[PDB]
Amino acid sequence: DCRYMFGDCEKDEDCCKHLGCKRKMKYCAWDFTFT
Repeated sequence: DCRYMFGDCEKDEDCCKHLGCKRKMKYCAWDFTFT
């Protein structure tokens, strides 16, 4: 299943679709895009 916020991620696919992967934190954030 997907990972929600603070869950580990390689790519955004690892995270839920309500989220995005922060490669800086290696965890899913609510977005991946820097904004």
